[PDB]
Amino acid sequence: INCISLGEPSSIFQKIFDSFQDLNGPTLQIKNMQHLQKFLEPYTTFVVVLDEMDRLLHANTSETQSVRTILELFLLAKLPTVSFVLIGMANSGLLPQTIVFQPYTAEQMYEIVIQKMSSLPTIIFQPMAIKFAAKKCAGNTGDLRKLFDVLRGS
Amino acid sequence: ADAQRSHYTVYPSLPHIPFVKLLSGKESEVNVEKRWELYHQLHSHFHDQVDHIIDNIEADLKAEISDLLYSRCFNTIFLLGSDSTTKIELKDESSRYNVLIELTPKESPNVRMMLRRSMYKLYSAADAEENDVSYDLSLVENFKRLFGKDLAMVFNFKDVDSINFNTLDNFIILLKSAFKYDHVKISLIFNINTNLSNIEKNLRQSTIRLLKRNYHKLDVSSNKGFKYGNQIFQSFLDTVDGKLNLSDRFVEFILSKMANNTNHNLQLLTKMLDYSLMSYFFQNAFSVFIDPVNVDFLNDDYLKILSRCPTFMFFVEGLIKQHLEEFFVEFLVRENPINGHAKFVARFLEEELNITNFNLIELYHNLLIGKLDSYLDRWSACKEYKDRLHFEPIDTIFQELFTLDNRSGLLTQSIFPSYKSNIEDNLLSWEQVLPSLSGDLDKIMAPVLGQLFKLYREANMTINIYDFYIAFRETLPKEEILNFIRKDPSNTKLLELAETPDAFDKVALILFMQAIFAFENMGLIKFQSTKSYDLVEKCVWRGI
Amino acid sequence: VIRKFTKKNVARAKKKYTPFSKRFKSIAAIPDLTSLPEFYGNSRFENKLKTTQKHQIVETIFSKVKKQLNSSYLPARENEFASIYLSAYSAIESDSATTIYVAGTPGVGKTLTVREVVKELLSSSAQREIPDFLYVEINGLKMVKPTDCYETLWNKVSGERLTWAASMESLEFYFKRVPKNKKKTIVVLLDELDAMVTKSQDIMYNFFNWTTYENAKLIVIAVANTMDLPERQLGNKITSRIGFTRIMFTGYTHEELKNIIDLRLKGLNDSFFYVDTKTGNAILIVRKVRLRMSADAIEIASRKVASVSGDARRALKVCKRAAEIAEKHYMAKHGYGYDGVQTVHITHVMKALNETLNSHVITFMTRLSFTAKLFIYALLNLMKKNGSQEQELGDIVDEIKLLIEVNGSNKFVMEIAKTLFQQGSDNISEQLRIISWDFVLNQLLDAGILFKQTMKNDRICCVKLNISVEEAKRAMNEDETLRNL
DNA sequence: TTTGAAAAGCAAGCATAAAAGATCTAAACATAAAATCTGTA
DNA sequence: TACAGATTTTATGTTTAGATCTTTTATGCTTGCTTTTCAAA
Ligand SMILES: Nc1ncnc2c1ncn2[C@@H]1O[C@H](COP(=O)(O)OP(=O)(O)OP(=O)(O)O)[C@@H](O)[C@H]1O
Ligand SMILES: [Mg+2]
Repeated sequence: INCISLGEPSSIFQKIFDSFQDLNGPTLQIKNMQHLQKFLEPYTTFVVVLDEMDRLLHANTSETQSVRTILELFLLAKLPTVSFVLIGMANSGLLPQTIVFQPYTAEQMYEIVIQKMSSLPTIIFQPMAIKFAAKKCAGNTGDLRKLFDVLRGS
Repeated sequence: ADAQRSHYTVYPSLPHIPFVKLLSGKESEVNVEKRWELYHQLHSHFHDQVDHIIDNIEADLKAEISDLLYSRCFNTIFLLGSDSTTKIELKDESSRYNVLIELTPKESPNVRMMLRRSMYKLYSAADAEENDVSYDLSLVENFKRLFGKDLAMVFNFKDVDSINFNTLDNFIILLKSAFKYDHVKISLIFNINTNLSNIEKNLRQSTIRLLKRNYHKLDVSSNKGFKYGNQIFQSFLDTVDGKLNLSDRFVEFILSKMANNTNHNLQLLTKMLDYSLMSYFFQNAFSVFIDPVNVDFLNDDYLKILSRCPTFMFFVEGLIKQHLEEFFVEFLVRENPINGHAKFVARFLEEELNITNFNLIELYHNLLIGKLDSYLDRWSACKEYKDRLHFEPIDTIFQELFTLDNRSGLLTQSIFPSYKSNIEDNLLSWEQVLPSLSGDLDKIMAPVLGQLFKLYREANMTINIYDFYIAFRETLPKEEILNFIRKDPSNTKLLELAETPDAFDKVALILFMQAIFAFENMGLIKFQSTKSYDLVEKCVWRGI
Repeated sequence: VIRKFTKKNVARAKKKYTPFSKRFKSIAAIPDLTSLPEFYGNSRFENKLKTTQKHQIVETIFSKVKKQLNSSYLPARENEFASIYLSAYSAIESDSATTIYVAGTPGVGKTLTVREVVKELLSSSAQREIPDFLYVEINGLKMVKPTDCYETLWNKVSGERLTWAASMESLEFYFKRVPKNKKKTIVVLLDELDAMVTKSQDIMYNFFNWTTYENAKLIVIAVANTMDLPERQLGNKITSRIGFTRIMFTGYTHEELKNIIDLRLKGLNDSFFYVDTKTGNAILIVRKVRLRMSADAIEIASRKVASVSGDARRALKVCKRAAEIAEKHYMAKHGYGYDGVQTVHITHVMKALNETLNSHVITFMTRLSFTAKLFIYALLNLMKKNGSQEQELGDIVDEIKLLIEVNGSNKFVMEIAKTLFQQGSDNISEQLRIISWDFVLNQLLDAGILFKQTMKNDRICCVKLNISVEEAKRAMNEDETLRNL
């Protein structure tokens, strides 16, 4: 589920229900994490991947109501006798396990480019050019998208 | 953790009378049951009459408001001492809708909101009594065309001493514009608790001239002629008569505490009387013998503490200088007619003499102390009954187990404590609160709050917190701190911090910062600057 | 039931609330959407502005020039055209999703170039060498709400009409989940991109994040006014998704502007018309009259416009204004009405370039009454004396009174003082303000010459000059009475 | 009984805390048309 | 299947409670010179 493309952060439980319950069966109206917590008791491990969960804070209000959704999601993925895991991707003891994806180096960028172009029969690039582009794209915060734009523009 | 929440519900896991065993744990459980039951009959008998008195207060006040309301200008009523809780009711009079519109300072941020709430209440009442409209004064203009009836509006301005006076002035000038309509009459009720002149000098003089055309005044407050206090205390005297007598010091305690409260002194009187009755039925074991059928339940402890009376002291000293259970059980029949005499002189005082501005509690106090004649030598109309109304109290024997007296200082700790004085005295003389039983450290060093307060009390305007911390260090002993900090080998971090050569100063700084922010939370100390945190100001002084 | 307030003018559109994710029961249940009768584009107002022409209008010798120089009718943009066309053609032919960022100053041909690119792409798709696509045009300044773009784009894709939130999850479902074989390529022109910038920046993220989806087949061509917009207003996610490649449209040089104007003046310049001398109507091939607009005039206008903005709109409007000045002089000379050589000279071009430069503010202050000039003179005197940019109105009153009472021996002051303080009348007492004091104060406030703060005490209220001090000084010492003293 | 001298007092200077309010914004409170659900006929 | 009615969705208006920032004014420390009341000759 991509969190930004939802109209409100309060309906995501419903969309989780709208991702899981079949259309032929009854369609209950999920208001909060209590209804989803009731829904997941008779079960089969439920995996959700929330992309941009950082946009699950509220830009208004203050500290209290800004965390209103992420804390109720964290409680739902930590209470016993459910099978609801929560993978959250955001941009830069019940606390979630933290994995920090690192910015790529030049050699990692070179290996990704060679692996993506290995399906092609003939490489139209000299490898030194890919190395030069990768080392110019390997700054303090260098991303693979910039390398793709640079090569495509080449 | 529940300690880090704002609010949480706990249902405790469960696996009948709050009265305890007296006479050093030798009172029988049946006496505990009789004390509980008999306290409940006395308490219920008091509060039934208190409830009837309270409903009489509201009924008579509603009657006089309705009298003053119905017998081209406002009809203005100034209710002095209002402390507004009255539910004013109006007539069900045909061909004219009577609407009561109540306004508070919370409902009055400006004139527009006052008019909008007034017209919404007017339309709601006129729809409930029998298309949408604009909530402005033109609804008053077209009232006969929409409902066929005349309009009588009564405005109840609740807590006028809190409302903005410019807004109230402009609302009254706005309401003046409805005087050009023949079907409208307007009444205004102002609930005042300060004075008439206070509101007279916060309104413009044209509005004062407007209100002067038709205005009446009426006193509302609970100390109006004392007759509502005088009932309630007499109701207590109708409850305790023949059972216990009141002490004179308890009655003058009542007088002083009711003289300190303006708006609500009736409920304070009821609270003090109730707490005295609770204290009596919780403390004395002789309150079973208030019921005259328990006189066979005497034991050795009852007679052993019965003989320790000053009245029994004086009686047996007189009988020894002249020349027990049966002597006790026969002397419980006298009625102590001071209450009946007080009621008799009250009904004589407003029966024919027309003296009604008296306090019955003052009369009962002067009757208790024997200075009744000095009390009724003030009115100069009852000179002819200095022997008709004369009474001499009789000091009966062992009445000090059957009494309501204020000498232990319990009422002035539970109902009106010296709060901040108690806080600073427990801070400064802590040995008083804490038992005098870390064996070698508790005898030598005070608790850190008490030592810090004793260094705090002896300081100036501005305390330099570093030098104050040095003054806190020099009171502490280094040797037994270093000895006691090594008395737990399980925690090795404490031992390796104790091995450091700057251990004592560091530990003293831990205790000093903890105690300083304890005082900052309690309000004793203040950082005058938001940043820096290098100086403090004292806030509170002992004994003020 | 009695309402506390009423809403009696609510107009709600017939928009459904159920999004596209719940139309069919499965991903496999979705048909090929290119065959649906409502999807992918599968006006009634044009006849409302028709009338009956019962007259015959006269089109003169300069009428065709003015009609032809309009913005409604691609020489200098061929590298930008090639870049946009090649990126979009590669994105269409490979079934890819691509963002093309184009930025520039007003009137440099951004919208024209993107529209010419999509016309050649549709013509290329009509010859069956690239797959067919749907072209959507979304202008952010033509929306009432910024979320209405969600309303617009989905209505262009499906033909349904939904509310903006349901349209947003409909577009998300369509771009991510529906496979390529059941879809059609969509090319979206987002024009005035800054107008679609909100505090949440959700529209920006959604529109540029759909171009990162594998199944989307979406080409977003975003037109900006600056190149540093994603760094200044947008976050790092949206800046990363927009990309490093960014096409800048520079302002036109004067060669390019001259080529544009000469391209619009091909077939009319150095040509002959048949002109009626009775009415004035002229026909392109009774007198045979040759029409010219000189190349030196066009090059002067092109150089001026290229140095100021490089704007094709301004170059065309300056040429049209010069032709209208010439045509007005022509109708004045020959007495023509609105029913051998005629030239748009260089002098008309200089007049058109100078009419937006002539500084009417000084002329306006020169043509004011004596009381308004006296007010401005007193205010300037106070700024000279105490050196402050804001002066209290009571100080202006006192220094006007001092200026009247010190230079009394001037004959104009002896003529004007009774008018100023009594309106030339006995039985009118002497006035604390001058006559028309509030009138000239409000008049100078209406023009923007003055700023007045919002205070209720009229004496301590401050007044500041909003115009430059030197132009007020030259307007004041143009006046013969005020420069005398 | 004096004496004088350190404590108290007064005014200028100036950095700074704070009162007042201008401007705004979130949150409770409130209404409403179109769409969607829902329980039977 | 369909339909009358109840509920939801989306959309906007009304009123109160509080935050933030700006401008002007009280205030609190510093420094230098003047009075003055109580611990010793
Ligand atoms: N290369 C060109 N050749 C011919 N006419 C041009 C050219 N560039 C611009 N014009 C003229 O200028 C008009 C305005 O240009 P266009 O609408 O493309 O500007 P823009 O750069 O998108 O400006 P804005 O930022 O104001 O939207 C065009 O409609 C056309 O009449
Ligand atoms: Mg454009």
